Amino acid sequence: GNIFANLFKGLFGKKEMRILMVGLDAAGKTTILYKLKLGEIVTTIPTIGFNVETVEYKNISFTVWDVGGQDKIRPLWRHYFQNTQGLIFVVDSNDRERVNEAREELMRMLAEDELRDAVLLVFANKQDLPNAMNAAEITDKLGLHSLRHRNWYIQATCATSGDGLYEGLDWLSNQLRNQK
Amino acid sequence: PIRLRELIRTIRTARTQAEEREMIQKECAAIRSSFREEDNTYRCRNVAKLLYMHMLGYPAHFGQLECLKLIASQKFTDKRIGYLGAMLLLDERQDVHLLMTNCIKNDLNHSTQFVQGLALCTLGCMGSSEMCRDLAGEVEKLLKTSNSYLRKKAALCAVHVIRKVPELMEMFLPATKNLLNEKNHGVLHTSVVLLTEM
Amino acid sequence: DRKGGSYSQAAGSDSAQS
Amino acid sequence: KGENTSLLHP
Amino acid sequence: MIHFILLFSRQGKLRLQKWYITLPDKERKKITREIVQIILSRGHRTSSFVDWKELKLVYKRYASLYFCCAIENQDNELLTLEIVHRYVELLDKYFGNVCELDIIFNFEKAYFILDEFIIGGEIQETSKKIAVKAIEDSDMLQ
Amino acid sequence: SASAVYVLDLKGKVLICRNYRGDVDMSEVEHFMPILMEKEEEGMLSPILAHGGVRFMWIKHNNLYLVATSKKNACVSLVFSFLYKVVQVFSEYFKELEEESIRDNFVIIYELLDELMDFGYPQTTDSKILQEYITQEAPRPPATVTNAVSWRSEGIKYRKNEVFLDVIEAVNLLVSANGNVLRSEIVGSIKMRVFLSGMPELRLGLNDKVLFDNTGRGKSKSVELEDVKFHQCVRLSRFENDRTISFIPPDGEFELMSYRLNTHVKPLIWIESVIEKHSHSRIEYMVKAKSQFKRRSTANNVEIHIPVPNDADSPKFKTTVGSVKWVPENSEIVWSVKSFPGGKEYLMRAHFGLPSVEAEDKEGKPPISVKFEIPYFTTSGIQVRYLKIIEKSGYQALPWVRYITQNGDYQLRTQ
Amino acid sequence: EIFELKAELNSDKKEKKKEAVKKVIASMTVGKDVSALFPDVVNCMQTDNLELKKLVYLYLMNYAKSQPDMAIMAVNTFVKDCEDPNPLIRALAVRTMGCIRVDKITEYLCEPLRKCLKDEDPYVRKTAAVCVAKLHDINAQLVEDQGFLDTLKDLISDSNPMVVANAVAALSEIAESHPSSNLLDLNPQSINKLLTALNECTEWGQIFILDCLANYMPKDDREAQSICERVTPRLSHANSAVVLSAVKVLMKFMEMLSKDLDYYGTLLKKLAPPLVTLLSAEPELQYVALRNINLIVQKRPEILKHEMKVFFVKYNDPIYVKLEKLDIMIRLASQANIAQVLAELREYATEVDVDFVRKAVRAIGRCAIKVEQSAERCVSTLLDLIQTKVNYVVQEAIVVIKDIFRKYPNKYESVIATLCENLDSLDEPEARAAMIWIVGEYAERIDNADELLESFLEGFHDKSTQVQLQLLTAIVKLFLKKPTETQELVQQVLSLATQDSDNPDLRDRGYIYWRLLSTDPVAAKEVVLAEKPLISEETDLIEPTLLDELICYIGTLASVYHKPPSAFVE
Ligand SMILES: Nc1nc2c(ncn2[C@@H]2O[C@H](COP(=O)(O)OP(=O)(O)OP(=O)(O)O)[C@@H](O)[C@H]2O)c(=O)[nH]1
Ligand SMILES: [Mg+2]
Repeated sequence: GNIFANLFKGLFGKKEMRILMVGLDAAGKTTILYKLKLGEIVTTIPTIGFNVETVEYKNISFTVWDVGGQDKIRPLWRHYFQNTQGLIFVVDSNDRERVNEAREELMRMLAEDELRDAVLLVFANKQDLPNAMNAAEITDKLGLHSLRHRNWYIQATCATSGDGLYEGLDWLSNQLRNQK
Repeated sequence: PIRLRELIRTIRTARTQAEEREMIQKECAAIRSSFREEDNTYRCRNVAKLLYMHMLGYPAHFGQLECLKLIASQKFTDKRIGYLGAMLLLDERQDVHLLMTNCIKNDLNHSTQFVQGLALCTLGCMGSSEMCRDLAGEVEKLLKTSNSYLRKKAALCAVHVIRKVPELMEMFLPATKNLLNEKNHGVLHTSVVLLTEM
Repeated sequence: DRKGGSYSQAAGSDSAQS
Repeated sequence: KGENTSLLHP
Repeated sequence: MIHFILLFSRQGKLRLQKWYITLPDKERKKITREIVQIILSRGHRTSSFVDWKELKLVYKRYASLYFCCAIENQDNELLTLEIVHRYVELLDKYFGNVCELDIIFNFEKAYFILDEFIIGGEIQETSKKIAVKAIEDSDMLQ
Repeated sequence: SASAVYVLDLKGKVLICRNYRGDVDMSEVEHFMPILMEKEEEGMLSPILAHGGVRFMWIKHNNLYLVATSKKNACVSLVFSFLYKVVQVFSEYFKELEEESIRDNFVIIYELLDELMDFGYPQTTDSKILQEYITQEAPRPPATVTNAVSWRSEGIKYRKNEVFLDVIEAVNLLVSANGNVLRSEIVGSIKMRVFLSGMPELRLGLNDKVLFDNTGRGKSKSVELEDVKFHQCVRLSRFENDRTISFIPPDGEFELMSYRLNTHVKPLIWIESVIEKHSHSRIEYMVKAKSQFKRRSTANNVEIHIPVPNDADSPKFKTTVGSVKWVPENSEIVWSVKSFPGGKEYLMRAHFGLPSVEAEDKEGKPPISVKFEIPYFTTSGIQVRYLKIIEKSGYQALPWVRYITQNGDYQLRTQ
Repeated sequence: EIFELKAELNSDKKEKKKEAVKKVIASMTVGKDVSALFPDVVNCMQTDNLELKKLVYLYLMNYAKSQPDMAIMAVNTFVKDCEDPNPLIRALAVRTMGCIRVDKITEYLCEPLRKCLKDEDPYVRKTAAVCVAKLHDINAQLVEDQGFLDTLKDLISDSNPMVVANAVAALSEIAESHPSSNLLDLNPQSINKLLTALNECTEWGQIFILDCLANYMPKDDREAQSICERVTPRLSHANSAVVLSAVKVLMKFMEMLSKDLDYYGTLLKKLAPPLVTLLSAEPELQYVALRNINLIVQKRPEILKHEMKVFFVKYNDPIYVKLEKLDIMIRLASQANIAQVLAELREYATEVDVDFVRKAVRAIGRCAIKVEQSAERCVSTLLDLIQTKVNYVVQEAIVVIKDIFRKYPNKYESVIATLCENLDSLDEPEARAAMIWIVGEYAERIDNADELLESFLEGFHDKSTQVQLQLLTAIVKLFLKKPTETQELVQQVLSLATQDSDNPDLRDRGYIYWRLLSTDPVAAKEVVLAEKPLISEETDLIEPTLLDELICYIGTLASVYHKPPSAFVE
């Protein structure tokens, strides 16, 4: 066999990568996905089902599958976990009551044998008000440091401002892609 | 990418029931293997083969996520295949149409008439108690449109919602007011059917 | 040769039984 | 055969 | 409205199936088998009308493949036959010399035509040319 | 006492029918198909049908149902034996058992059916005798049927007198899911293809336990078959008197004796299956095969069939010895090995995904069966002593025999 | 087509006549009414070719009943062919003469039948015997007038052992339809002669030879011992029918055999290997073998005492074969193989066949009821089946528990708590009624019996007649035992079943219960909640008179159906 075509394709960029869009409802997951794909904060209707979109950055097409945080859509995240390589969790630092629910949902998602090769992607959503926690308080509350055998990274991103999305994308690419 | 015509010819070529069952199982295994890789180029052929197998009397439980994924796609053929799969293998008791509500809402405002009409037809054929609750507002919005080709679809969707949800007929009282002067036969028939149902 | 065991010659009777 | 025949014969 | 419309061949093979009532897969298969047996076990002088399960089981096949309809007892019986004839004429016009072989190969096209013609068991396109034009425009989209 | 035996088709069409008594109308065959369809749909289908006061016994053939309608309380066993004899005669005359040969040899088929039985009582059942009087490409009936020796045609002349025997051994093991073997029976098969000149009277002699005990030599390894059935040419009187297996060998391949006794030894192949099936996530196939047979014997064409999930897809095989192929039609993975030497240890690690949507109904747990076949192995230890070939003219015969060991009902219950 | 075929058949060309005959045969086999061309083929009947003669004879036989008038032009041809030098031609003519269902045709064939009765050829003799038997079946009076009974009887003591077997079968068939007057029974010399020719008979002749011995009744131990010794070699025959006939003959002879003598023990010992060999026969004969074993099981159950491993149902066994194996295991169940039976039932309970699962559950329940040593094992198996989360399995377990409580409820109080909360939402009448009866009779180990019965009282007036009666009985029993917590429940049940219950039997039962409650509540405990006697389970064994009759009828259609021979024929 010959891999000349594969080498030629990889010389100019062949890797694409994957990503997931999960989190509690009203946690900026849809806004984060829109900012990653388009770059603007557009108001959208509640995600009754799911949102499918692709984002190309650094020569890698990291497709993001938006998943709602509704009760009827929370158990449907397992359907989108199949044929998925990445997962991004959007935390609601401004929702103290919903913080526990988001942490429980993240623990349930990470406590599945099928979702084991996907590194943790915790995004501190709603990072625009004083009530939002920092990149360490949210992780400590969610117990991201205790996720053994999982590469979890806590990043603070504001949907209105869009800051930190580039850093999170770069961290995800570094975790997934291990090439020069 | 096995074509639907090729699958039909292969099915017709089988005489014994066991041979036909084995061929159907092999085709379903090939379709499942293709779907497991997230194939999107020959998705229409796989969807057609799965629909043909289901119509022949073969299981299609594994071919549920593929239809949902193709529903939220952008290709017209893929969208039609997803709509057909939702109409045929998707039902209220299936429980896989809950994730289809977001796709229907996204396609309810689609500019293309075929996509919007196909989505309305699928919603009417597979009307659910919860889907109509989150889609009642969208149906009423299209009931006041002046599109003759879409007026009949809106009337059918409203009738289906009323039949599934009798308590939602209160929101269709002013939508059908002053609609007895439609020149199109289809629009007038839809209005008459909606009035009779109410 | 042949699969399933090569053919072997058979006697006529038990010579030790008289 | 009987399948190639038209349904309505028109 | 039409609860379910299925096209079944004389030998019992089903060339089309469209049910407007959500039923279990096993229950739907049993109902289809019972309908096929009733149609296959009925003569040509039975009036093409059967009152099975309190449903106007109207069987009227113009060729080897037959067609069956299931509507509630709230409308005239001739209306179902007229609708079936109109749908058959529309399908023949859309395809051209429609046969049993063409129906199997054009199952997706037949399903699309049925969806664009009748939705939810009720008549959606009273005219025969408007529906054909809409189907042609949808097909030409790609 | 079937009224008329007829051959049906897969679509219910009778390929050929021949009434023998005339007490049953030929129109009852049409109602047989609806009765069979109703029985199949309700689980009450049986080979012996019943249409009112007339019973239509049918046998599932290769392509058609051999329906033998009967009216009175005829011998069901006799009817089954007649149907089996007719099927064997058709297989001998026609190499294919389907509609292609049913409508291709009707001229000879009708004559064979008429000559086979009359008035519901079979008369001719020998394939060679039937072919010697009825052919598809007529003289008087042969004297062999009228004579006492109906299994050895006289006057046969051959250049050389060579007989090829076959010591066929079937190793059947019924291992439950708990790991214990429930049904472990080995059925012997002494089939010899005698091709010589004349009608020699074979004198079968082996290391039988009963014979060794009677002769006083019950100290060596002797095969003690629980059930021993002699061939048609084998004289039962000699066997009952002093276990003397004396009979005229047939012209061609025939089954002289077939031993059948339970087996109390360890299985030839020890197969242990591990099912690391996740909850709609993945599946694990920890299949380990241990060769319990002697190292000097190799199991040629060993195929250990491990049933995989019905909806499983994208499977990965991680084995050591033997190719693993997943057949979607069979819905299982067979650990096929070309050569399996005794004492070999083959370990496999299957890994495949599962669909997200759960199955609507259960599919069951079919037992795991292996297709090991190690020739030149005598697990029972029975050795043939001698073959008394005696001819009136007098000739030196060179009989041959080969011992073949294979796997029969060697099914292991799934976990 | 038809005209062309007629023209070809009315020609002098042999090739054209053969082609026309082949076309007519193909049309007849394909489903074409070729009876209209029978008169045309009558002229083209006397042909030198044997292939054309066979086709003409077959057409005449198949077109004889359709056109009896046109069959009168073949008597001369049949008479001419009956003297053909070729034995095959004579045999074919004899078969065609007896195969023609013509009232006036057999009358003129009596002379050919008499001429062929003394045929020297064994095939000719067999054909003549078959023709005589066919004539007797069609016309018994004609056969009696022709005097073929004497010829048939003398054929048994002649050469041509296959011809002798054919004649014996024909004589038995004639006597089978006869009213038993002037039977063809033979003395012991005849039996000895048949046994001597039994070893020289073919596979088909062996069955005929053994059928004659089935009607003969031995009268001496020496004669019975000799018959058993002669039939012993028949057990080593590859023919399944021959083996079955030999087994039936041995069973019939064992009726007059003496248990003190060692012949019965030897026959029983040699019968087990035969049963084991028959159990591994083909699926078509597997059902027959199972039926024969079941019929002989009630006669000599000790013959197959150790035959239990082979009774297990194989994975590839058919539904009928699995059912027969389960029935054999249930009939052959014993405390020695109780663990094996339980393991097979547990393994058989994991199958995907609902009918198979129900049969396995019924067999397990029957084994638990019959053998009290496995009552704990049966209860554990039922509990495991209930916990398996199967609707059919749960219903079967509930039914088994209810049956065991009525049969062995002394130590059944340890399952009331487990069965109290056992997915009681099932609406199956068999399981619901069993649970209600268990709660009513065992309303002592459950502290929420009234609460459990409260849910079942919502639709008591419209649940079912048997279900309503069971619920009323349970309520009455609870009130008699614990009326403090069921005083209002009993009144509500009486009101529902007395005023809102329109069932005649249910209304009468409710009125009787209300009268008993209002007359003497103390006496209701001794009247309603009385200690019932031991429940007499229905015995599955057949009657001794039927068993003896079924022993003689071995291998017939009646044995498979388990019905008397006169109760199944039309
Ligand atoms: N205005 C504003 N909204 C924010 C900000 N950060 C997070 N959000 C949340 O982002 C949400 C945007 O809604 P969506 O587009 O539907 O995305 P989502 O948060 O995943 O909501 P669902 O799709 O229904 O699950 C808003 O409802 C806000 O609650 C922010 O900085 N400004
Ligand atoms: Mg969103």
